[PDB]
Amino acid sequence: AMYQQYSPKDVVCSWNGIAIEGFAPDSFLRLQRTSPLVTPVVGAGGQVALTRNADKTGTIEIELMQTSLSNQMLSAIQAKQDDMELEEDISSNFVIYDPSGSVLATGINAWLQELPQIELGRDQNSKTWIFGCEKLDYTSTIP
Amino acid sequence: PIVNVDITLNTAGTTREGFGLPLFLASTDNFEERIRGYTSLTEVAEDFDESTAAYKAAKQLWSQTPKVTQLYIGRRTMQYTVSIPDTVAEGSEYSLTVAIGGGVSQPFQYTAKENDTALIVLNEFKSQIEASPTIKDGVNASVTGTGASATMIITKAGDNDFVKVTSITPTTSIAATTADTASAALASIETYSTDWYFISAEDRTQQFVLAMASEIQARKKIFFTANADVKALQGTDLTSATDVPAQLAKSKYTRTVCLWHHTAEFDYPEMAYIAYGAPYDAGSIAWGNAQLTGVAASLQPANQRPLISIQKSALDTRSCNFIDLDGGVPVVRRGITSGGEWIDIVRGVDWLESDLKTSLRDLLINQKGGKITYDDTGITRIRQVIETSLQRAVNRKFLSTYTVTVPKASQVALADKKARILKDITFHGILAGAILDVDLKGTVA
Repeated sequence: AMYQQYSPKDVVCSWNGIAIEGFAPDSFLRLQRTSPLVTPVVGAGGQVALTRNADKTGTIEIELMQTSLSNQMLSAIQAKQDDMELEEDISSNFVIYDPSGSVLATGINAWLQELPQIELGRDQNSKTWIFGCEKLDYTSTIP
Repeated sequence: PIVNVDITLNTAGTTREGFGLPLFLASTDNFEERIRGYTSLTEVAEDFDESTAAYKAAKQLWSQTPKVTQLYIGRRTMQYTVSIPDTVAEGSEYSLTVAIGGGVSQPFQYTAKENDTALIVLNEFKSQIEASPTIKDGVNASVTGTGASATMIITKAGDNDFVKVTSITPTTSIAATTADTASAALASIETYSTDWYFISAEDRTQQFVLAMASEIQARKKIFFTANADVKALQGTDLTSATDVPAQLAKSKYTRTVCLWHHTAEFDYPEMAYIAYGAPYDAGSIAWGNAQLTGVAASLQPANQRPLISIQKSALDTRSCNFIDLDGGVPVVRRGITSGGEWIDIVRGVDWLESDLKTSLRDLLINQKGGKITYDDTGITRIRQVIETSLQRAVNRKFLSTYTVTVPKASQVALADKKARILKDITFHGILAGAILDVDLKGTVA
């Protein structure tokens, strides 16, 4: 009859031991796998053979308010990570706590990919951070 | 000098850092402290001679392809029983030199003569020691003697934890024996440091080994031991066997590893087995099919030939370890602890804890600027760090999957929030096995 309520104030995203707080007014999280699950190859005679793709990589895009503090805590993290050697790990699990079940995925071995594009104006423009993933696991409540 | 170049004719050795460091509880008071670390065999040789058990264990440890960064040597509290068997005037009957802790020596001189028996001279030595004001505070004396026998037992009394009464000259018939159970030795060792993982002991008595394993099982460390009891090879029914390797299996001590080798007592081969997996990251290694350099197969006590299949079956039934001879290559087999648990599984479980503890301590210490509020955000950060540690475990090919369940902020009682503590977090993991044996068939037609 009625599905679960979706409260965006209860959604908490945490990466690298810090919590990313302060979300853009309109859209603040986007998870997408870089490749489809299967790609069917249709022969000239009409026969179909599936090709089950082996790439589970996804990209996580998160938007924060222009003046949010997290924007200046991820910048410091990125600056510290740049100075690191190659042998040190620069990735950690991207954890999303959503009691509504609206989100399905947790980023496995997520890493920072793109810095936000800074834009200033008479109005406020959000900053869009982009994260990678090793395997964007879609979990389910149903066992 | 612009370029300082030194060329030596010594072969290069490789040192690797793994999880855990070995500790060897000896029975020698060469040093005054309880635990002293050594970084090579040469450093061990500076305080120990080639005939000491500690030097033998160190030599066995450092005969592997990696090096094992450091080795800790533990000292047991040892008592002394001074005897006399002679009783002849004064001559010298002296030079006891009860050292005691701190650094005092206060040696001893010729006690007496004139119809004086070992009882009289030993009682005089006890009285002289009690008279001196640098040793009576921390050293206790007890002249049981019981007539001619004349047993003069000395031991540490108070704060002074070091006692050494070595005496030159045939005049004094000193002895040196350990006077602590497994509990006393372990408590004394842990009072000094607790950053060691592998533990092995010089003492090979059945009672001490059994108690030591019993007390290790309650802790987060692994006890490595060796044995050369023939009765271990004879029986196959467990209830029937009552030797050291047997009761360990009977008691199900998952935290002890027993390796049956014919060179027990005299030598300590389990140190090489420790060094096999010590310098490698815990969980990613398979302790089963191990090749040890310089260690021969488990020879038979009588004919000095490798064991027959029946004896190996008996040892397997006792959940021990033996150095099998596969086609002429001496390989440690079954890599298992007394109790059926794989060594790598136990070490990996201990390492996971050490890693979860380290990661959460890193999160919870570096919060100098502010605080981690008890709302959902703090719980989410803690859960993320836990999941990161578990993913570190998975990437090592120790685990396969994992689930983490954390409580909501509204389901935590006020009693907990007051004590600023977070409880009842649960996580699960699924291991990934390793292959150690192959089953084969054949047709040929």
